[PDB]
Amino acid sequence: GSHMLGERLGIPAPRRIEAFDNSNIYGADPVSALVVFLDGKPAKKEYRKYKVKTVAGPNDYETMREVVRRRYTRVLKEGLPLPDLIIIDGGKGHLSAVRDVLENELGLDVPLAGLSELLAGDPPDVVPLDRQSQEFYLLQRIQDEVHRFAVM
Repeated sequence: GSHMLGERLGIPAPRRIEAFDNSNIYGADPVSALVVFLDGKPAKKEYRKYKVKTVAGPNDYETMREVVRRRYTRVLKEGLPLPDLIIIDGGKGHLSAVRDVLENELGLDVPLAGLSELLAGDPPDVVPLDRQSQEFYLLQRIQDEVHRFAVM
């Protein structure tokens, strides 16, 4: 499905996809979940739970910026494999906030997409995917893994 997903996004098939889920940043234990898919398959040993600071008021934009900064500054320092595609959960505002960090702080030109509705491009807009397409199934498998990872 990565081949079709890349084609839909106008990027080469992403061999490494990293997805961030911030559904739990408001709970008693604020956390951002990261799942990694390599060659379209789960890379479970690379999943990470990023505990974040209590969201400052309604500003969850800085919370996501901080999580992206946190992971990738480390990845860049250690020379670890960079993603070919980053997926985040949140709207246009969250994509704008993350893209700014990626381009201006990390100097990365990594494809970025939002979250079911898929937002892509800069400025972003909805990509009309079919619910039974291979690319949609891949995105759904990624979301399912985020859910199973919940216990962790």
